[PDB]
Amino acid sequence: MTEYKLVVVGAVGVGKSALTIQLIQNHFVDEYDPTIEDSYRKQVVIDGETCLLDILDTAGQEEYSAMRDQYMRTGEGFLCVFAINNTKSFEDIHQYREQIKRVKDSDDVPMVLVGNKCDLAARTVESRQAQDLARSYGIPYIETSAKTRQGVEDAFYTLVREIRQH
Ligand SMILES: Nc1nc2c(ncn2[C@@H]2O[C@H](COP(=O)(O)OP(=O)(O)NP(=O)(O)O)[C@@H](O)[C@H]2O)c(=O)[nH]1
Ligand SMILES: [Mg+2]
Repeated sequence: MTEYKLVVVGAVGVGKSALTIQLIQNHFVDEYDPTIEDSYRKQVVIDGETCLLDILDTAGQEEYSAMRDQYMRTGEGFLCVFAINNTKSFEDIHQYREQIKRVKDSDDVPMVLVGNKCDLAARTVESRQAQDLARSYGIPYIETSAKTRQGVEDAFYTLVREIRQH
């Protein structure tokens, strides 16, 4: 096995836990809506390689977390999540990427920009705008819905591939 340390970041309510839980769930527990940041594990085969993903579901910058800095030092790749119906969450992406750069002292950290809640008609962030932003960062952009499952595996596996290609 190869182990990957993934960190999910983004503003309050964008769907960080929903995404993480949807990926990692074994469905013994019907509904699980975590109230606190936590770490989860998932074994998956990605391109023939058996991967152990450790996924940290972080709190928004709005919440205090003592270990936030070490989380970013330990993290190998980051999913930067905003919601396509939440313009402020999109604008906040800059702050998450700056935090990661300040802590890791690097311009070249593996990351994927994730526009969540793509099941919703009430869109305020157009796909093209997010593609531009991801292009400016030199990272992939993937739209997801934790509710419909669209894009969820793709977002996480793309991040693993970014770590690999680093
Ligand atoms: N329509 C829709 N709602 C979603 C989606 N993902 C999450 N939600 C909803 O958005 C809300 C916030 O989700 P949650 O998973 O708690 O987000 P979070 O980013 O972990 N929040 P927090 O920062 O407070 O931990 C919940 O009501 C959840 O059901 C999605 O893809 N589509
Ligand atoms: Mg959460």
